[PDB]
Amino acid sequence: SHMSKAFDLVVIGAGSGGLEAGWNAATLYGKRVAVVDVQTSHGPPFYAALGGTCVNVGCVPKKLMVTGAQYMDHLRESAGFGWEFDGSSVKANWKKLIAAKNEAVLDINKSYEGMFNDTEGLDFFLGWGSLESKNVVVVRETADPKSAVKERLQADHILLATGSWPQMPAIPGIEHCISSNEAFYLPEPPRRVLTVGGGFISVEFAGIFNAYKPPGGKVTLCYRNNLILRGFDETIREEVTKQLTANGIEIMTNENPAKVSLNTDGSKHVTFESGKTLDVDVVMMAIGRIPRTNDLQLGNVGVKLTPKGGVQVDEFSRTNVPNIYAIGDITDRLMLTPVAINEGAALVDTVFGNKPRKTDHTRVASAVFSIPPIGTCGLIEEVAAKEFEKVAVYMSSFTPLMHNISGSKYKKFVAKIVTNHSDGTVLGVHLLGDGAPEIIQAVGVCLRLNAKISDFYNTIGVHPTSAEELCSMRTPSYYYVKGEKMEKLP
Amino acid sequence: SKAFDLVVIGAGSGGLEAGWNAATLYGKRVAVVDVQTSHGPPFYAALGGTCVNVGCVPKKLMVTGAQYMDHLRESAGFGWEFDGSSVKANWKKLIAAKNEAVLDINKSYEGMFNDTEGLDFFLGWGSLESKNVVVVRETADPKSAVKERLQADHILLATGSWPQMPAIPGIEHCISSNEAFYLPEPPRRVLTVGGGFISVEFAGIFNAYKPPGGKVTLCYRNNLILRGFDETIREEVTKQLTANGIEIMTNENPAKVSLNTDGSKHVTFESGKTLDVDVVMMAIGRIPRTNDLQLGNVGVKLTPKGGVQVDEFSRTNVPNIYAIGDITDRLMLTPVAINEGAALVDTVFGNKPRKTDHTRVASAVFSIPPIGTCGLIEEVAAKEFEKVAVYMSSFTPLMHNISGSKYKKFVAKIVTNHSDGTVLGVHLLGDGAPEIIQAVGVCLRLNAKISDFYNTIGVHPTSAEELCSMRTPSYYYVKGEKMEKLPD
Ligand SMILES: Cc1cc2nc3c(=O)[nH]c(=O)nc-3n(C[C@H](O)[C@H](O)[C@H](O)COP(=O)(O)OP(=O)(O)OC[C@H]3O[C@@H](n4cnc5c(N)ncnc54)[C@H](O)[C@@H]3O)c2cc1C
Ligand SMILES: Cc1cc2nc3c(=O)[nH]c(=O)nc-3n(C[C@H](O)[C@H](O)[C@H](O)COP(=O)(O)OP(=O)(O)OC[C@H]3O[C@@H](n4cnc5c(N)ncnc54)[C@H](O)[C@@H]3O)c2cc1C
Ligand SMILES: O=C([N][C][C]C1=[C][C]=C(F)[C]=[C]1)C1=[C][C]=C([C][N]C(=O)N2[C][C]N([C][C][C]C3=[C][C]=[C][C]=[C]3)([C]C3=[C][C]=C(Cl)C(Cl)=[C]3)[C][C]2)O1
Ligand SMILES: O=C([N][C][C]C1=[C][C]=C(F)[C]=[C]1)C1=[C][C]=C([C][N]C(=O)N2[C][C]N([C][C][C]C3=[C][C]=[C][C]=[C]3)([C]C3=[C][C]=C(Cl)C(Cl)=[C]3)[C][C]2)O1
Repeated sequence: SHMSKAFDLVVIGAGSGGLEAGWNAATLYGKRVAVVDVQTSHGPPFYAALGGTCVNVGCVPKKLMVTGAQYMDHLRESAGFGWEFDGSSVKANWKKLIAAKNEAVLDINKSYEGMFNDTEGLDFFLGWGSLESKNVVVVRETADPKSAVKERLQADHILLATGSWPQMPAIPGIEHCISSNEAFYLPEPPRRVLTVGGGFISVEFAGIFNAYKPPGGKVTLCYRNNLILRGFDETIREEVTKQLTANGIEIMTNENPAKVSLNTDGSKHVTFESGKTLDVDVVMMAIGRIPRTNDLQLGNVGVKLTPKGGVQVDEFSRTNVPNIYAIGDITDRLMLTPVAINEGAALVDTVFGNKPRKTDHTRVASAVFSIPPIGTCGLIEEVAAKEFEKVAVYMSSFTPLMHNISGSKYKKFVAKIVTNHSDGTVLGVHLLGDGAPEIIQAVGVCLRLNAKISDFYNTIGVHPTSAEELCSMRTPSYYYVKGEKMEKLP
Repeated sequence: SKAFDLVVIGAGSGGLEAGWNAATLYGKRVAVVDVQTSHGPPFYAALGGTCVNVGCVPKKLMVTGAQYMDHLRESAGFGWEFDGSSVKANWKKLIAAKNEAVLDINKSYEGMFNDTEGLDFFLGWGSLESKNVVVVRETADPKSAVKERLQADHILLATGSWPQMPAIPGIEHCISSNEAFYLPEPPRRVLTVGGGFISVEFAGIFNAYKPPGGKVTLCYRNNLILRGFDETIREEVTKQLTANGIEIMTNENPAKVSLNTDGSKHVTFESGKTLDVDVVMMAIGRIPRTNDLQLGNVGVKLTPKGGVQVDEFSRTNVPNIYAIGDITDRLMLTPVAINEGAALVDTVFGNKPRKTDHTRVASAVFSIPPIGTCGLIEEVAAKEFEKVAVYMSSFTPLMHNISGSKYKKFVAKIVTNHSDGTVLGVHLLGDGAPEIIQAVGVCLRLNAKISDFYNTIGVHPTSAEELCSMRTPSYYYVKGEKMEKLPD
């Protein structure tokens, strides 16, 4: 009972990547696996738990919460199709939303509890995972390396999968701001909220707050640069800015908070770099996420971190110490659950199966649950324009007929296909509007199969759908030649 | 009379496609005949085809409206609060808004004719007079006033389909989907008759807009609705229509209908069951619209089924006469008809002979909740392949544990030739299914194997990613015979 335990693989982080690897090594290959996490259930104080950032304070609750936010649009848009009810009685109870999310998230926590009790050679250890040596993980009561040892775990192989954490800027009064972590637990919806960042978390939470805000509430999103959502298609960036604007979100571009102080009433006084001021009840920082490397004591074994602070890996998830691997947000690349999952599965097939495999980081389909949402896979046209001599862009944009009736004329569906015009290969596909995230998944499979634009236009539409726009573009709307935009070819 | 390269009888999905490509792509002279310039009684179809006027478009809009019965109830779960007892569904408003949407489309097709060189719209009833002449008359009666005689080097038959009405006493007291679109009042009790997608769709529509104590019944003559769709999906959407308060009578078929003193209809079934309803909507089938064409004047061969016979290039037995869309009784979908029109016109005026592929067409049923499907159901596939595998995923979505629509099970199924892992068919029931399936259509045109699905990186969180997370077959067919494990 006072003895070290010995394992084929120790995984630090029972999240998206770590649980895929752990489960696969144990049930596909009969390896003996230990999995360390700091908490068995979602919430304060450590927020991520068993199941990772995605289950506890990420993809899962944010989706249930955006689902809730969509009803403000449904209730309003119902009028146009003939629905009548007292508009004046309509109230949004945040406490019911939060309590329902809390139950859904705890159920997944509990299902995970049972997986670990039941499955041979897959064990759960509660605490903070640190590297003592090439073959020993120590599990401490806290992230403080001086805290009590609960366990020592011998591992032939060690998987680093501790994920990421919110980045807080060093500004005066930062202690009066929150991250996405605390947002999930606010006991009441803020009347006034600044969400700081042009990234998918700022935009997603702005929509949530915008819908659950009490009477006379206001949601402000601020971003240091000119146009939110860097990395996504410029048409889609511009349009989702109009659509957030049209739903009563104030977008402050080229603005950045310099300091936060309390007003005498407990509210927050934000001073921007520009000298502008805003009073809010909540300042949610969402300016980025950083690899959680601190607490691992990587120094003890000399695991190399990148310039940026991520664990350096090759294509096979291998650090500079052989037998020590890193996957998911700790590698500080694409910060997505299914990428974490694919990397973990590829790592286990390589180390423990004998089917070596490297995750493909290109043509990865992803979504933004803005209202309305983004669906995207592959290159945006300006990235394409720098790698291929001739890029074609197929664009279709329209107001869905249903929104001529709903009264939401402002909800432009946008569908964009980017091709290598030399040979028709689809490089990239971008969608804005309802069902964009469900449309784009299958588009992922197409691109992995090197679909050309003719493979798309030769497929017969399903009518009536938004999706059918993708099988209806025969003529490029414009081109890039040698990196330069033009309606026509010379 | 006037001179044309192409006369198109019918200005619908396939006819307008064919007409538009002939004029704007090949510089041909084109006459198109339809019987009405905009939607609704007396002829229901018009400029646009059945889809635009009394089919895909209005029905989608009206299903969109019916969905708000689920949205309003399901919002409680996410903490939305309002006086439920003040909730009322105004059908008149829905119809008026549908009507405006359809009229603006009819007007934009007028627009297109006025502005398109070599493309002419003629109002009236087309029929063949001889091999090279289309007559347009005042009405369907082949002895009404000639309006136009059109000399044509090529003639395209594109008159579409009509609701099949069975030969039973009191069939006059029944409506079709055409009249459903124009009901002045939402029926309190209604009987949709038929297991196909039109009966199911309308059942959903009426269920939402029904006045206070109303009731939607759907009856089908055989034991399970929606023949031709995956059997699991067929069983599940049955469960889910019942759950939302729609009575499904299986193995029941109307024997007659009579008038009640209050203007309601008394339906007697073959079993001798009886049901009093405000409306009986017949949706047992659709048949090629071939009567008014006078096909005998030239001897265009019909199939036993009633549809105009064509080869794979939509050519009839008469040299310069072609048929596309519903009139050929192949797949009765708009994009299939558009794809035949385009294909015919390239063949005849483009010397690039193209045939339309009728395999692995994606289709949708706009049930609540909706179906999305492409390619073979496992039963058809078991008759064509030694080793078929079926991968199955079925769950209540987390959002329906919260809304309280616990009954809304999502179903994803992939059918494969297990010999090589080739994806034969994909079948979805759940929110987004019709959106999910479109690109699956592109996938089946790229010889996607099951492993191509499960090696694609998921988009999380979605229903769609369930397609890319199935690696172990649930069960198999070996020489036609369902079994859980392989014999080895
Ligand atoms: C608000 C938000 C929304 C998101 N939405 C989406 C989305 O919709 N779709 C999507 O694809 N991605 C989304 N993401 C990103 C997604 O959550 C991550 O990419 C994914 O969770 C990363 O998985 P991972 O395996 O790298 O680590 P994680 O899932 O983060 O798991 C790491 C685990 O390690 C634990 N841990 C850390 N240090 C230690 C230690 N020393 N010892 C023990 N345990 C430790 C943590 O408690 C955590 O449980 C979202 C992220 C956030 C913050
Ligand atoms: C209620 C309903 C819902 C449907 N929903 C969908 C759906 O969601 N998706 C889908 O893909 N398909 C759907 N369909 C099927 C779709 O409507 C048809 O497959 C499609 O419209 C067929 O086009 P077509 O060119 O064959 O004929 P049509 O589109 O019907 O065009 C035929 C035209 O010919 C005209 N005409 C007829 N006789 C004459 C004559 N003698 N002279 C001149 N003109 C004449 C008619 O007025 C009509 O406008 C639906 C059908 C119905 C009935
Ligand atoms: O809503 C929605 N969605 C979603 C789904 C749905 C639905 C419907 C409903 F109820 C619900 C839902 C929406 C809106 C709008 C949309 C679309 N867009 C448009 O419109 N487009 C334009 C262009 N195209 C092309 C094709 C070809 C052709 C040609 C000619 C002939 C015919 C055809 C058309 C056109 C063109 C040309 C001309 Cl001239 C014409 Cl007139 C037309 C396509 C595309 O969508
Ligand atoms: O709803 C819905 N949907 C839709 C979308 C969404 C969502 C969520 C939310 F809130 C909203 C919306 C539903 C429910 C149920 C179902 C199904 N089933 C299951 O199970 N799955 C899960 C999983 N996957 C992938 C992978 C997984 C795994 C891994 C490893 C090992 C184990 C497992 C995804 C996910 C999910 C969930 C979770 Cl929690 C996770 Cl973490 C993940 C598949 C699927 O779905």
